[PDB]
Amino acid sequence: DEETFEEFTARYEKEFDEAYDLFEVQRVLNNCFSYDLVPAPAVIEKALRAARRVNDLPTAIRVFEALKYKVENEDQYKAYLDELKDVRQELGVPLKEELFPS
Amino acid sequence: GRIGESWVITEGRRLIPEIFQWSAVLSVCLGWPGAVYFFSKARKA
Amino acid sequence: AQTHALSNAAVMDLQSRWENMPSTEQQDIVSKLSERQKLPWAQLTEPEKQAVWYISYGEWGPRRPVLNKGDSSFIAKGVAAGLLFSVGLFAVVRMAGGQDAKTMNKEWQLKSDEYLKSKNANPWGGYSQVQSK
Amino acid sequence: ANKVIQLQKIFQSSTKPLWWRHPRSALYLYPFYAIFAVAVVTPLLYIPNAIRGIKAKKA
Amino acid sequence: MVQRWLYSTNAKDIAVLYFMLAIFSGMAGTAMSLIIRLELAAPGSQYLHGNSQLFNVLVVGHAVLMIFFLVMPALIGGFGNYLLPLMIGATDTAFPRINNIAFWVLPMGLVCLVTSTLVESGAGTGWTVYPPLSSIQAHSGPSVDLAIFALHLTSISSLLGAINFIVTTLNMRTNGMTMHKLPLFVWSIFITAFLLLLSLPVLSAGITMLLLDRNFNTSFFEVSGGGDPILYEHLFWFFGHPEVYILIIPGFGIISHVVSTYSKKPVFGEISMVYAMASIGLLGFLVWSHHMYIVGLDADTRAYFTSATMIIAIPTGIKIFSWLATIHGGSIRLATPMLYAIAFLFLFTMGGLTGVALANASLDVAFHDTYYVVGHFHYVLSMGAIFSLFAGYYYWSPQILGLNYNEKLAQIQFWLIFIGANVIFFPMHFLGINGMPRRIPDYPDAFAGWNYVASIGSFIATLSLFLFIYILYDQLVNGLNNKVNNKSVIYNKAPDFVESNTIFNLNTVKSSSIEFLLTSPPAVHSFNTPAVQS
Amino acid sequence: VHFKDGVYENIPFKVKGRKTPYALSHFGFFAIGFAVPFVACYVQLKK
Amino acid sequence: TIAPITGTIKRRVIMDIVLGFSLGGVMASYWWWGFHMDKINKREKFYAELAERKK
Ligand code: HEA
Ligand code: HEA
Ligand SMILES: CCCCCCCCCCCCCCCC(=O)OC[C@H](COP(=O)(O)OCCN)OC(=O)CCCCCCCCCCCCCCC
Ligand SMILES: CCCCCCCCCCCCCCCC(=O)OC[C@H](COP(=O)(O)OCCN)OC(=O)CCCCCCCCCCCCCCC
Ligand SMILES: CCCCCCCCCCCCCCCC(=O)OC[C@H](COP(=O)(O)OCCN)OC(=O)CCCCCCCCCCCCCCC
Ligand SMILES: [Ca+2]
Ligand SMILES: [Cu+2]
Ligand SMILES: [Mg+2]
Repeated sequence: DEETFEEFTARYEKEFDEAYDLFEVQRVLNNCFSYDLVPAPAVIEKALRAARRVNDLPTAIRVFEALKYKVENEDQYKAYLDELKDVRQELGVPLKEELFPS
Repeated sequence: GRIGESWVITEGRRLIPEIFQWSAVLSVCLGWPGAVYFFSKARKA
Repeated sequence: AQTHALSNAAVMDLQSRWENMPSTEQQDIVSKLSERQKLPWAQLTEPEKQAVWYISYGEWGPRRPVLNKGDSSFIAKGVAAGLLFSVGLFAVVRMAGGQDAKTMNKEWQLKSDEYLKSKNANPWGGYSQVQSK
Repeated sequence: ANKVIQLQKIFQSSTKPLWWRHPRSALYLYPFYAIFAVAVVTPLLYIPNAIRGIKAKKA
Repeated sequence: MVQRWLYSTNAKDIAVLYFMLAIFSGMAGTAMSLIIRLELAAPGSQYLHGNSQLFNVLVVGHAVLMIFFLVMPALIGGFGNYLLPLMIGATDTAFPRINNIAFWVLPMGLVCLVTSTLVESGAGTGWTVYPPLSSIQAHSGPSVDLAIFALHLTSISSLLGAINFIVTTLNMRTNGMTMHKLPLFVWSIFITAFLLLLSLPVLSAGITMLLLDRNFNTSFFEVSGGGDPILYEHLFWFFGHPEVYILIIPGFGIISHVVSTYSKKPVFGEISMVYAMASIGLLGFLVWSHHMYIVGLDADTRAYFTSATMIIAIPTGIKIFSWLATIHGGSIRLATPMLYAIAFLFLFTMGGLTGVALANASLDVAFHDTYYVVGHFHYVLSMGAIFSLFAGYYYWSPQILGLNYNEKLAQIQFWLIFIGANVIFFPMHFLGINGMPRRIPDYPDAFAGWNYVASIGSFIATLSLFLFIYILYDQLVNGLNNKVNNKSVIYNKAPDFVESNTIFNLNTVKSSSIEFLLTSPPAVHSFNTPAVQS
Repeated sequence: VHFKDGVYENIPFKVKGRKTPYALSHFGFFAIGFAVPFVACYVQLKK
Repeated sequence: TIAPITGTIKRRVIMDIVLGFSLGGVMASYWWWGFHMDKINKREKFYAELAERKK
């Protein structure tokens, strides 16, 4: 059966809350982003929480880098990274483009 | 909703290069013997 | 957790020198960075963040691509060398061949065209067989 | 004659190849090897006369 | 080492022996093809001094060699006997002595084919061995008998390997494997084994009737006697079109695997792929008389056979579109098996569309025995079997040999055989549609231009083959070196775009098939405990 | 039965421990494979 | 907030499908209406001239 968008959101919130080490955080994020939809910002917020809980920085940068390669415009990336501004400020992860300035 | 430029714009800007590149690639892959006939003696040139 | 910071002598420009660092120094840097991970991530310096990102997702090892930066030109030059070498070999074994047919002449094929025009063969297409010199 | 149990013992208790494990194995195996060698040497030997044109003389 | 290779009874040693004999005979078939195309470069007897009999003999040698001694041993024998026990988790295939006698009955078929070529005149009858041309009144001498015995020995090999494959994949699956949970190459070689088992009887019947006409004065096919030569055409093509589907369907197995493993997403509707392969296999045996639209069949018979032949365009279209659906939306890692898969897709679609234009019995008036049909069949045979073979080799040879091959040389080899095969087989459609007949050593001199450009293409194809057998040498002497430097591709699947490199290194092979988690070169008897599956 | 296994024990020929070079046998195999039809053409043209 | 952005691949597939059918239809419309119609116009012109010289 096909999942609606909010059902997807609830399922990946529950999955990222239940993930317990780094293999599970990267697995949940891999098959989180391998659908035909950019995940809701609550799911990305739970992804950054779950990458913090397993004490691994660069996957929490890979959240935003995969969001950049996943989202369709250059403006929806701005809409995402300004709606995750306080979360990214609290955890303190950089974007990849402001980490490697070129 | 509909943040950003429309899907028409942001997929036409990907497709319009690819139409010309596909036409070039297939016109090489199918119309290569035209060059041999063109340089050939049976065109009387 | 760990001490103050990874030194710049041991972490700066980690992209240029990851693949030349010996495996022991790789393992020790990876261990100290994993100990630095548990601190609140504001306290990481910028070469540390670049080193951690290149260690996890840099274009080395398993993320090394199929063709590394000179291979596309080498395969283009290789297929061009193959085409030129093969038509050279065709010219050689063609030169060691039999004589041409006696009907492969311009003047023979003009008379063939003359006969076909007298019979008005191929009226809306082409009837001329010339093709040779 | 019901040699099945005795031949099970002989066949399982043997470090020989399976065609050699019976006590009567050489009695088949030596003339078969000689006859096989002759029968695969000779028609290969008649190939030069086949590709040369020399048919067999009717004598 | 006498035991392990001569007295062999495990499937992998039989498989590498099958592959060695296949590639030896494929080198010989390519040489005969080069000589054919060399003689067909310019009109007039260029290299063979007259002697159209030798040209016809090389035509049947090239045809029977490339079909019955390269593609069928390679695809069926080597790839089946390596992966079919492996990809189902079987220990060693049931009846392994039948598996050994099939291989060892092949190269003596090669021996008697070569001696048919050497004896009094040679078989100059075409690869179809049509009477009364192949009868004793037109072909005296023992040559066509030895070609018939070559076909009989390779028929024994194909049938016995087909029996072996059927009961191996039916009886000896692992414990978790239902028939629905099988891979597509295993399903492909299963369906191919069934078509071999149901086709090779009619070939053996027609060929032994030909032999009985030739040497025992009987008349199955002699008109002076009441016999009818069209009976041989019916029998041989009831073998013959199932045979060409037998040759193509292992390619349909290999391409699913290399496409799914280099797009990093599973096959689109895999059970529909099983149904489409089985539908093609069932629909082969009903279309066999499209090869003889010329003999004077009834109009209702030809109107049937064009519809029956056209119906097979639908499942092959389902397969060719599900491959596009597998490649769509994935992450393409363009290694050389993926290059051979993409080139297979495009060039097999072109050959199939020329075949659809050939399916019509009103147009096969205009195209029968022209070079248009050799365009069609060299397209589907050459691309869909040689590109499938090269994709299977560059796909499974690092695993079954432990030695990685040079990748830059592999891509120049692919590109050279791509443009060379295109340059040789594209003007054949022009020569055919302008009316150049088939199996001629010489032509009217209006065909010389396209014959020249195709004969130019043949040297490109032979250069790509010489390069490939250099890649074999370089793989065999510097494989471990190729692993340790950056001259090859170690990992067929890159990390996904979230996956760390150490997280990858703990899980470095992510396949839906057994064969890639086996050790490089695998254990001589692996699967001690059976491979479990949910 | 238990044979040896490893990198070069999977194949009939002998590559590493070898008196002659491997390239000798590896290209002589494909060379006689490529030259079988030339033997055939020579015999048929001599006839 | 962010409205749910879903289904880019479906729109992309139907756009690629209709662009491929229209591209192939442009190829085939050129094939028929140029090449086949040109050959048929040459043949019909020859048979018109032939019937005229038969009058
Ligand atoms: C297996 C099918 C097959 C393949 C691949 C080929 C490939 C080639 N063939 Fe042929 N051919 C036939 C099957 C095939 N042919 C048949 C059935 C006939 C009918 C005879 C008749 O009608 O009477 C025929 C006849 C035929 C004709 C028609 C002649 C005529 O009747 O007038 C010509 C014309 O040029 C030709 C030449 C070639 C050439 C130059 C290639 C080139 O493509 C050669 C280049 C190919 C390679 C370089 C292959 C790679 C080599 C390998 C060894 C594979 C290695 C890979 C692994 C081992 C994994 N062959
Ligand atoms: C590789 C083996 C192979 C395969 C797969 C085929 C596939 C087909 N062949 Fe062919 N054929 C041969 C090997 C093969 N053939 C050989 C060796 C000969 C010569 C024998 C001799 O002369 O001795 C021959 C000759 C031959 C003849 C005899 C002509 C003659 O001798 O006068 C005919 C006639 O119907 C034919 C037709 C077809 C058709 C319709 C298919 C179809 O199965 C093709 C299916 C594929 C497609 C249709 C394309 C993919 C589909 C799509 C892209 C979807 C869209 C398509 C449509 C809507 C149509 N081919
Ligand atoms: C004669 C009739 C046939 C003509 C064929 C075309 C003519 C050209 C012949 C080949 C020239 C050699 C070029 C080498 C290119 C190279 O070097 O490739 C290097 C590229 C780029 O590499 P990169 O971006 O990673 O960076 C490298 C720089 N740092 O990677 C690739 O391989 C991808 C390109 C190949 C795509 C797959 C094609 C597979 C066969 C398709 C069959 C046809 C399908 C399409 C039909 C419409
Ligand atoms: C005749 C047309 C078809 C020809 C053959 C197809 C082309 C071959 C290549 C296919 C590549 C893509 C396949 C993978 C895509 C996929 O698998 O997508 C999967 C998605 C899933 O959707 P979901 O999540 O809503 O449902 C989940 C539960 N099913 O389904 C789709 O996208 C639907 C696409 C509909 C396509 C309609 C086509 C309309 C145009 C028809 C032709 C019109 C011509 C007009 C000319 C002027
Ligand atoms: C040919 C010249 C040989 C010279 C030998 C001189 C002997 C002096 C001592 C030298 C050392 C010993 C040499 C003997 C060892 C030897 O070389 O193996 C001997 C064998 C044959 O031997 P034979 O019976 O003809 O030899 C007569 C004397 N006994 O060769 C070969 O199989 C050559 C095989 C070519 C390589 C094929 C490459 C392709 C393989 C693909 C495999 C992967 C498959 C993957 C898909 C399933
Ligand atoms: Ca000629
Ligand atoms: Cu057919
Ligand atoms: Mg015919």
